[PDB]
Amino acid sequence: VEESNGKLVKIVLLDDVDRVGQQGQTVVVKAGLMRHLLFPEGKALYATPENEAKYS
Amino acid sequence: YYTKDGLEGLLFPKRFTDKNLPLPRPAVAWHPKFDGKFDAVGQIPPVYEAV
Amino acid sequence: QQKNVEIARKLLPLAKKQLKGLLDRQDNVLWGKTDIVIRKRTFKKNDEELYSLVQVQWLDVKLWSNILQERVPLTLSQETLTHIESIGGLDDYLLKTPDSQMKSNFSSDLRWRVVCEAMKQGEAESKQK
Amino acid sequence: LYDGGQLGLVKFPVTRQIPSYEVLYNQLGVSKLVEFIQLGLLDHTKTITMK
Amino acid sequence: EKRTKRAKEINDALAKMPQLIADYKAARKIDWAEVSIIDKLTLSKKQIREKYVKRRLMKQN
Amino acid sequence: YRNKVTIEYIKLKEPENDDYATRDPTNYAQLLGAISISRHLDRTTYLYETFKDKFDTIHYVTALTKLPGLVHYRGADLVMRDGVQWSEGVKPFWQKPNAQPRKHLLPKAQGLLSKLEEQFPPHLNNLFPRQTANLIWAYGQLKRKQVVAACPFLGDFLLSLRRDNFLALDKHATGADYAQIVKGLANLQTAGSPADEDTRALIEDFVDQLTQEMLLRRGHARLLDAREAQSILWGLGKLNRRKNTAIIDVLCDVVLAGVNSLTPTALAGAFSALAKLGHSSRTDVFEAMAKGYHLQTTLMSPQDVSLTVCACADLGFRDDNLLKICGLKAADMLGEFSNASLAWLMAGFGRLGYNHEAFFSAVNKSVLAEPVVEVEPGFAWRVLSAYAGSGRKDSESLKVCGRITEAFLAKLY
Amino acid sequence: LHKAYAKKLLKLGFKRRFWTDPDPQMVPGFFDPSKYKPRERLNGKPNLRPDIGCPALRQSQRPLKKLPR
RNA sequence: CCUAUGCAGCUUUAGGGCAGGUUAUUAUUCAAUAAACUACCUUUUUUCUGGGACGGACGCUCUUAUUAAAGAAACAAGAGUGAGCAAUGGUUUUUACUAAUUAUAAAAAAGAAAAGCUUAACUGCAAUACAAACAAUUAAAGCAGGGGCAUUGUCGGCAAUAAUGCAUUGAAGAAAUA
Ligand SMILES: [K+]
Ligand SMILES: [Mg+2]
Ligand SMILES: [Mg+2]
Ligand SMILES: [Mg+2]
Ligand SMILES: [Mg+2]
Repeated sequence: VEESNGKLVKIVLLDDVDRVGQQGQTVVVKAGLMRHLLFPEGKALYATPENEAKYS
Repeated sequence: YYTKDGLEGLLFPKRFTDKNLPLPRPAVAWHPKFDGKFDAVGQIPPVYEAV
Repeated sequence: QQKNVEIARKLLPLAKKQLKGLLDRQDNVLWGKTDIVIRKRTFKKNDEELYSLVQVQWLDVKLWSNILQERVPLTLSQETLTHIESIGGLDDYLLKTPDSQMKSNFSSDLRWRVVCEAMKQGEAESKQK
Repeated sequence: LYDGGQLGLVKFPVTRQIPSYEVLYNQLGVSKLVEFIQLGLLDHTKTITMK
Repeated sequence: EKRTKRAKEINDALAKMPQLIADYKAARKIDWAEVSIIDKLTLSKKQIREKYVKRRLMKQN
Repeated sequence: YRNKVTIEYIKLKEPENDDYATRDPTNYAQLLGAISISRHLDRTTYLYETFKDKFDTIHYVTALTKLPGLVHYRGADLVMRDGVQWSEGVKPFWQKPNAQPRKHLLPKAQGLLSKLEEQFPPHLNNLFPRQTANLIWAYGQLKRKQVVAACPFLGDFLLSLRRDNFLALDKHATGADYAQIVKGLANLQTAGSPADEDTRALIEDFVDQLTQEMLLRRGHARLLDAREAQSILWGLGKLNRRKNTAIIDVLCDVVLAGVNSLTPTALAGAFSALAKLGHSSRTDVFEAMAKGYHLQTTLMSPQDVSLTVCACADLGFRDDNLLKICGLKAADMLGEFSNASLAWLMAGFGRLGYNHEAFFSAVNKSVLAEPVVEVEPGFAWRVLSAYAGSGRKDSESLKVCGRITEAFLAKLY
Repeated sequence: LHKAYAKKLLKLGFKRRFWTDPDPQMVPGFFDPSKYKPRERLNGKPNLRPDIGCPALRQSQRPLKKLPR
């Protein structure tokens, strides 16, 4: 994700997802997927150090 | 064999004592590329002898 | 700073007009990490130098803001979008950055709106809890 | 210094040899060292240093 | 190490030099046992030398 | 493509933080930033004239607190240090005594401040302890400089803090608030014109109550560092609060713990403050401060030398190493000392009974070199006392004293 | 060199003794790591441009060229 | 009309560039690169000459007139040349031979041809002269080393007089440093 130039982001899952993964799992998903569906719907948060400690 | 700082101490020791500064320290050894150019490492206060 | 001005004065007459047009858009966009890049051309057979400007690719996107519960249209460069995604989104970008770094009227107005709304909701929630 | 267009001075080759670094040293002749001792400006009964 | 290798190569070459010189001289000598021009009694010795020496050298080359 | 081309891309680096220098603010936050980071009075005046109606309580407070920094001292009253750069507690210059502001800045500051004071009164009831402390500190600075003579709102600021047994401080007090309140009040009672009798009584009464109830009884001194504690000690000394010594011991303890962070300009202040208060039993505290001059000798100025010597004589603390440092530094800075200042310094050595060869030798050489000497009665006896007390003998001091007597007799007012 | 040409060079101040200049970095004990520069090859091409070249190699000064615009 | 350290405008399949548009390729949700087409920017386009243009010419040898020392010019005249040879180079022996070259009264202890052996068509230096504005160009006794043919002489290319190109930049073999 470091060299993805913003195309890939680390995602922390708050609720079980059909394909991305389960709650508490840190995964890598396409930037567009998080921007449009997962983030506004409220099912996941960005994998920042604060979010990982609080949720992951 | 003297370095830049060592040569200054040899020539003008008073320039350091008047300011209460320790004298420069001598070198440990010279680069091997200069083998056959020097016989000994100079001491900042030279040791004088009789002739 | 002195070197930046010296380079700018060496730009081609048409490139100077393009540079001014780019700068005048600062108050209308979310400047973010946008930076100015100069193209310099050199040749082997002569001692000639040509200075020209490198354009910025602007992107129109809609980012989600949970505090405002809205998708805010924004004009961004790719670098700015990458930084916002990394830091934690639009809300974290506006709440983790001082007004001095924004360097934009559009950004400053948006940040001021978010800060005031966050305090109101937080104060009410804090009193409740 | 212009010669009319012939430019005869730049018709010669170029040499790039680097001279020895020892051209930066101060040269002292043995005959000059003795003269100072004979006149009495140097003490020959003890070690003589660059100082 | 490089100087040692270079000295070794030159020493080996000089050891083989006497044989190379012998072949050089021999290859340019006329073998009268393979000459039929004398049987023809038509050409001079110089013409015989060119005809057979050239053939031998070209074949060796 | 006969003529090959090489392409280089040059990025124009810019400062990370914007300086609000030319653009006009258009928001609540932008206006606050422009006022805070203003560089000149003309900029602050322009902002007030244009955006007068778009002001709040915070905007008025910020403008007042920054005004003292926009008033600059004369270039003739400042001396530049060699290679010193701005840092934490260190400036690139030292000030001569009683420095004066620039000639053309006083009318601007006075005019700007008058407008601000006119529109402020409605906002007096919406201030917090932090805002009150900053306002008190700013006015004290504005009085030390020749901008104001008194604080119109002093009665209101003190009442706000005093109400409900310092209830506001009990919840919103920090180490900075106590340092600014005490320091500001001291500069409002001593700097410039001495004081008014009613003003002096109110300020001294408030300081005594604040120190005992908050810093001592409630143990708020735990919020103070070495610098803040030192500032409080200076304020108490100027106010001559010698009755209470319990707080002085507490403040001295804080200074002792954080001695390393203090610079020579701060150590000298502690010496003078203790000397004024007469607290001379803390020999251990004096020893720790003396050890701080060993390494920072390059940050000492003539004011620090004079204060240290006089404070030591008054306190009766004689440290040979510290006195040696002051004497050697003073010998080179003789050109900077004034005639009155250099007489006090000489008298200080005499009282301590220390004879410094280099210091007195330099003074004697200078006096003899002067063809016509004119010593004033005000310090004629001081210089004579120093030579007698210091034990300087016939070598050359009798000649210097002889010239001193002749000059004094030449006038005999 | 021919006498006529040599006198002009001396009259202008030519006093070189060696083909190139010595390198102080080569003296033992006087090596400065900060002032390190890899040895470069001397350029043998004279500057013959009549606009910004050597005044001794051109008969008269020529006007400068126009800048791109 | 001719001559300039000339100037300007215009034209094009004279040189270079990409900085607008179109087009091609690639990439992100108004971009980057360019041997293309259009537009634009910048630069170059000798001299001699019975005035200039048109035509012709520009290096290096031989010969003719200006007598029998040398030298000597014209868009004067009559001819060559921008090489060849592994022997047509070096050196010994023999003799019913004494030619040829672009041109030419060279040469008999000399050459040519025939027969034999060879690589001096070398390494490192060189007194003294011819010529000559300078650069370069020409002849050369002699010294050391390793060789060839002779057996104590000659060989540092070719009967002689033409067969050529500074410095810079680039490349190859070897050696010394760092
Ligand atoms: K005519
Ligand atoms: Mg002409
Ligand atoms: Mg010559
Ligand atoms: Mg022989
Ligand atoms: Mg010959």
